[PDB]
Amino acid sequence: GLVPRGSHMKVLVAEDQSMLRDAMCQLLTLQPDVESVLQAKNGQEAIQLLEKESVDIAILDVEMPVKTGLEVLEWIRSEKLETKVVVVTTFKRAGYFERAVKAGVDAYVLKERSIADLMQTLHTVLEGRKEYSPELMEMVMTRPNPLTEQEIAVLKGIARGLSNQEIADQLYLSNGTIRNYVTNILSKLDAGNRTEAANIAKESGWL
Amino acid sequence: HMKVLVAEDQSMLRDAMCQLLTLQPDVESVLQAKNGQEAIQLLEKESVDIAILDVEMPVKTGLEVLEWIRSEKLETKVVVVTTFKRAGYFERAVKAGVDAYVLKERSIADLMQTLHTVLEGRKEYSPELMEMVMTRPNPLTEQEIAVLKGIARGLSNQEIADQLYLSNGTIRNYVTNILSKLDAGNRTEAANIAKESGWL
Ligand code: BEF
Ligand code: BEF
Ligand SMILES: [Mg+2]
Ligand SMILES: [Mg+2]
Repeated sequence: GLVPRGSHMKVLVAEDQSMLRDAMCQLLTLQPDVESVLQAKNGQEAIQLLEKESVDIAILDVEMPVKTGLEVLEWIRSEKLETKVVVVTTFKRAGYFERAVKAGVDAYVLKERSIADLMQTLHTVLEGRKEYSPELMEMVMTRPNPLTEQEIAVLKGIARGLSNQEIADQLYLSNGTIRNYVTNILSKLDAGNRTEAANIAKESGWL
Repeated sequence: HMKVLVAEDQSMLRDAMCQLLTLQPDVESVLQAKNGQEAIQLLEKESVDIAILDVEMPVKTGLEVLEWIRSEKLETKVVVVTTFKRAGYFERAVKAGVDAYVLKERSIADLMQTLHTVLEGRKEYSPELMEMVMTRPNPLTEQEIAVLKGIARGLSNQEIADQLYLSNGTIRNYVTNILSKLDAGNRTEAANIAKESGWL
């Protein structure tokens, strides 16, 4: 995915806080590696701009009037533009990050970063790489135990080679109830069979 | 020329502001703080011409830093720069003798101009917040207004009473209430104040 324009990159900055937008764009414009900087105060303006000219990188705030940066991202991808996308946001919201990634954002970074981190992100994405806020990564790779107390009992049962019927007797439940729980457990753990689910749940520290 | 301090807890904005101020021909140096506690520590050991202060920051807000500056009687002009349009923040800053109070809706060139404005001994108050604060509801009741319109026409209390179908004692009660509401020493003066304040 390397785009060989890193010595003269055309970028767009969409950001609704005027003072920040102004200061970002002035400093980007000053960089030897930046050729030009388009400026947008909200998502609708970003999209109108992108309808009328090409940029190498769209740098996008999330919370903006009219259209958010996530909506602009989703629009750039539906248009198959030859444009990298970097989301730059205050919000450490796991859901925003997930949405961005599903629409193939190239970077997602927090306004806890500096302008130097930002320049580094720009080069990273323009050389075809990805950069994800470590802090958001961490947030999302940490999951609660998804298993109910029953399902945990079932899985312990499974871990001893017990049949569904044997587990039903132990837990004082019907065989059909155990079968449900098993089916349910394969879904929550994306395991293929009952023995797979058991080691995934053990390996993940959930028993 | 200008020795400035910037206190701002959003790292990207702080960094961007500081780098740009530093680039200005008539800024000599820029001190950097990410919270009001750091701002005060810097101000304790270093002299500064202007301190540019975010309101909401960790530990100490720009409003507390402002107050500290003033209590210390520092020869430092203070410019607050904030996202927030909360009237209490604005009113608290003016009462503390802030020199400017502007919104992050303004540009860097706006900010530069503000810096020169305050070093000239002038003030710069967000037009939008000024108008918000200066806009209140009529402090008079519909009945109090009727009495005052009556006073302006030269009517006596009894004449106003008979016009409004009320006892002259009720009218006296209104008048007593109006004089206190408007800080007027007499009825004719209360009427003059209400009319010219645009409340009649
Ligand atoms: F408006 Be935010 F920084 F997404
Ligand atoms: F943090 Be705010 F802009 F006072
Ligand atoms: Mg925003
Ligand atoms: Mg703040």
